[PDB]
Amino acid sequence: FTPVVLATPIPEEVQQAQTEIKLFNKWSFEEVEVKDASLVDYVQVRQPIFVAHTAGRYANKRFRKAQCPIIERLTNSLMMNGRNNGKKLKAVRIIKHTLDIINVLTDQNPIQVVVDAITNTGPREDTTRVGGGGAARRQAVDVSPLRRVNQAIALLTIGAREAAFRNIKTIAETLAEELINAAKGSSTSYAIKKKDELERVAKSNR
Amino acid sequence: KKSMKDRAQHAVILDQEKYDRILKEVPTYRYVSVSVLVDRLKIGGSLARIALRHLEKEGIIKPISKHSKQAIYTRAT
Amino acid sequence: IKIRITLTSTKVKQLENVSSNIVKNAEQHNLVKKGPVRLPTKVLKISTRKTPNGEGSKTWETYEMRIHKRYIDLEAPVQIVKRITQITIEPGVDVEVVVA
Amino acid sequence: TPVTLAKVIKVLGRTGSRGGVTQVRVEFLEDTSRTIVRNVKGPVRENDILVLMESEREARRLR
Amino acid sequence: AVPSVQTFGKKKSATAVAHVKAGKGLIKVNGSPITLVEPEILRFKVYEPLLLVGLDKFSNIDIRVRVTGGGHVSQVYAIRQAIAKGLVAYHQKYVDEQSKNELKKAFTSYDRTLLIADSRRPEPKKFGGKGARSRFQKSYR
Amino acid sequence: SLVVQEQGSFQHILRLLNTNVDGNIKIVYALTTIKGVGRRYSNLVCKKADVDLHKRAGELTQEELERIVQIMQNPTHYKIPAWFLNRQNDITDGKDYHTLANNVESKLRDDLERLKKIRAHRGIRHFWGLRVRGQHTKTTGRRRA
Amino acid sequence: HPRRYGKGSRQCRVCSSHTGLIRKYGLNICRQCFREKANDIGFNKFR
Amino acid sequence: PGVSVRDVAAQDFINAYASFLQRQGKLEVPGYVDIVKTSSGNEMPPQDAEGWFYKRAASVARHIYMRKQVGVGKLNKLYGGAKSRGVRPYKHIDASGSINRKVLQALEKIGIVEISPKGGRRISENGQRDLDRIAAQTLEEDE
RNA sequence: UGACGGAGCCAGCGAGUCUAACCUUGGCCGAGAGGUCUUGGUAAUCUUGUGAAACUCCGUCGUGCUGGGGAUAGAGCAUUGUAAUUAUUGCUCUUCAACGAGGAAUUCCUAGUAAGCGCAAGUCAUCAGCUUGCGUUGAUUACGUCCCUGCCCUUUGUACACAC
RNA sequence: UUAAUUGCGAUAACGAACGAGACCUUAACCUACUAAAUAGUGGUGCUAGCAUUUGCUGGUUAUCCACUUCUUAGAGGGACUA
Repeated sequence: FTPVVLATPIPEEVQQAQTEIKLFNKWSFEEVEVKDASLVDYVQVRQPIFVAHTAGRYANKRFRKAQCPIIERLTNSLMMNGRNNGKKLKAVRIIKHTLDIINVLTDQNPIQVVVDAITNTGPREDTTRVGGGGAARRQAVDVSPLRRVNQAIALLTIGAREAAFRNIKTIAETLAEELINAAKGSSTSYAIKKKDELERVAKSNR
Repeated sequence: KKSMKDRAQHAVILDQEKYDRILKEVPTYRYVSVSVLVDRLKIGGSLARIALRHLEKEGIIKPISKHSKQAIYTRAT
Repeated sequence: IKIRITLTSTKVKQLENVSSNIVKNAEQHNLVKKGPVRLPTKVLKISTRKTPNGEGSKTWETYEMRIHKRYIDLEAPVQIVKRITQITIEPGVDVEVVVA
Repeated sequence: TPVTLAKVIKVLGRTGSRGGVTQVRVEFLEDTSRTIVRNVKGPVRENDILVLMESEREARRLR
Repeated sequence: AVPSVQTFGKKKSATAVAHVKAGKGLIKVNGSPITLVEPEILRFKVYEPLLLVGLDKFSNIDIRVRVTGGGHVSQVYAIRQAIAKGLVAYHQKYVDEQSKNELKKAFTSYDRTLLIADSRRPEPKKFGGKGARSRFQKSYR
Repeated sequence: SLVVQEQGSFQHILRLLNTNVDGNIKIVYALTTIKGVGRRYSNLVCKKADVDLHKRAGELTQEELERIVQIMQNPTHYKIPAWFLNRQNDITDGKDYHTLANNVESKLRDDLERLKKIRAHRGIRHFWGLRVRGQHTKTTGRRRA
Repeated sequence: HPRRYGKGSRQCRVCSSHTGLIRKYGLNICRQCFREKANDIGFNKFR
Repeated sequence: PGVSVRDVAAQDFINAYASFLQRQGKLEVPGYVDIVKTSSGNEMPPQDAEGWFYKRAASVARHIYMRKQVGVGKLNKLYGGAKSRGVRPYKHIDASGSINRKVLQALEKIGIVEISPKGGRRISENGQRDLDRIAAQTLEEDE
């Protein structure tokens, strides 16, 4: 690595990250292999990005959403609850500060932690609706891994919304503490509590 | 039930009887930030920023990365 | 003598016939000039309700004027103010002759 | 948590009165060349990988 | 003469004309250099075209981009396409092919909008509704 | 980076202008508690008295509060351009006055009592308790009586 | 006759009606005669 | 190699220039100091009551060298903002004319800019050498 | 994912005076609305780069029917007009209530879409909380079904035919 | 099979028509043609500054020169599911 100088000097940090392999500011996109063999081909890896902002043509066809990175799936999941619509630069500021918090505590790669959290908190089976006539009944069958990850990101998103709502605690660390709790397993956060609630609901109506 | 709240008492003006313990109780903390100071040290968010700046003046902690209404910190290790 | 010819017409196929023609007449002799500028089309927006009374759905229509204007600039002495003023005018085409 | 790995090759069609459930043919990685019919919620197609909580069941159709 | 080429970019309402010439290797927009276009997050997003092959390609090349119109994120999305297209134009005007084909395939195989303009334009609003694909409340009995 | 000692001079309860004043909060916003003074006028008096803005109401000496509240009775003598006063160009006197926390309701009672004796359109409905500003009350404001 | 007006006393040019006027566009007429006139204003009707 | 304001960040430049006028040079005294809202859409005077003026001068001087020919009427809409007009939705409200006029008249005798024909004001050489030299020193203050 | 105040502060559609008085630039005065003297334009040229807002950066605040909210009223400052009182409307100060995510039921929606936000125009001498057009930021969720609400074709039944 | 009596095919039917389709406009691309101080771009002149050491930021219609890529539609090309 040799620093290259031009008519307008630039900080050496970006040049260092641009020398061998492109990454985030200090974070690396490698060593994030998924432990679950059922979630492959659905999470996007090995194609690093700098900022979660991207205007991709992912909503045109059926499965163009498969190549959507995990990180902005959280930011896109945060893009609701009314007045929070828009200003996606806030939606990318929250995640960057969230992974920054996970950097100091549990010094492993935060993006590998949220991937592990997605695998852990992803529900595997769920119940359906059956007419019956007069009364409604629920039948339980399996859930596709595409729906597994899509529901998994949402559970963290609306599990930290009310946790940081009407409280001094901000949403910067509320997402941070929720994802580590789901990853390691604590049975205290909203995501795990809802995951076992539907597991026992499906178990009862198996 | 919606009973009466606890009326949280985050500190807004420092004083010696409570200024002294920050240098002795904050240690042995792996992850530190502004938010943890508010809900655990019972101090204000603005008070946390100046106190951490004063505490980092002693060459123990460093901002590392910081921005508006957020910061990350880690004790001497 | 800075003779400027300005054209204003709605039918897009018509003033182009005029604009091409005056260029051809101005191409005679030498009569140095510039080509036809293309100014933005001033689309007019008139919006009215289809139903006269209040009965019916809230149906709306937008009637539009597409006026196209294209002027030319010519510079030459006094002969051209006589050899260009010959009017190649057609219904729907308006011409504005301004000198200097 | 006893789970089994499930491999899908063929798809039957979308079932259910609401249409949110799909009839999908699924095989097993362990003890392969065994056919068991199972249901699914999310969009599926050929060459996917699925995990089942239980392996001994058979549902023909759902409402 | 002077070796100079010019390109341009597009967005929803943002256009980014770029002036590229051989000099001391400077980058600036609206008189301000690359590290100040004020996205404060998408700063890396606009770094993207000029980092994934290094600074060896910008040793002695001045590029200047003028941006007008569009939203803030739309404005930021304009320079990256202008400099990438200007980078291609410089590769198409002064340097050889073996460097050119490697440069373009690195650009295309990573991101589309680096050189591909987005054709997803807003849909005109329809009568009887606030938005293009929105309708008023019916409220019948 | 200012460190201030908080000795026993701090008090949790305040009493100014014969009204209850709460402490433990910013003095600038603690003066808004006392009725008749709004957010805008609060900072004018706070900066006119040359007192610190970020100090709390509890940690406050007698001289500073006396200096703050002595403005209210006669602010015009204290070089104010005289457009913030709630009682300017009064009918009785014609001068600019600032009714304190206890004369606010006495003033409008006098204002209402002279509207009632005159039996104007704006006064009869005020005695009736209905709308006098022309606002529609046929379908709005049902659940107030 | 004693009269003041001068504050919007404009009627339809072709039917003399003080109903809704479009105006500020050179027509100062009513909506209905604007409809049943055709081929004069906004005739193109591409949209 | 020659540093202008465009080569440095906007926030640190107007802060360094504000501290320059805070410490050196007398800008002017507005008279209605920290008693105005600096606009019509706002209802609270600036928190930096002792300041808000020399940094006001730094911002307008930077922008009057950014732009070419603008007047106080333009300055009102430049620094306007949405006003919470009660129940009505937010609408843009222009800044106070007197505040922008006072700072402009404050800085005329300083020399930061001179009166231009055809409307607006054009930057003088005396008022732009210092406006440009400050940028040549503000980027080296970090180290 | 907030309120407030200071910095960065980017668009598009359209309109605009002749025998009349429209859009208004610049200078000056006033906290503000607003007032005076001129300048440019019958219009891509001048209003207007409509420098708009939502937006981000610096600070204060703090979980408190409180700095959210301005309904409710009082007084004062101006504009429109022959006249404005049941405040036309704008501006300034003060009073600071209900409302703390709304129960049956119901409305719109498959991409720049919904939603958030603003701009131009229609009503206008003045007055947008409406509508018509335009622009900024801009999600998750479907790629299926007729189960409810409706539609089309074929078969069957009808004591209907102004027709369930 | 298609959004479509939209097509194949079958067939006491053949020949047909209207609607849909077809057609037009708008939003899309054109560094391909005419191009254009009522839109601009670069340079040559005058002038202002920063380090002066090579550059950068500007302003200027009678200071001109070259061009239409960015701004404007004219004739046009361009995806028909190849």
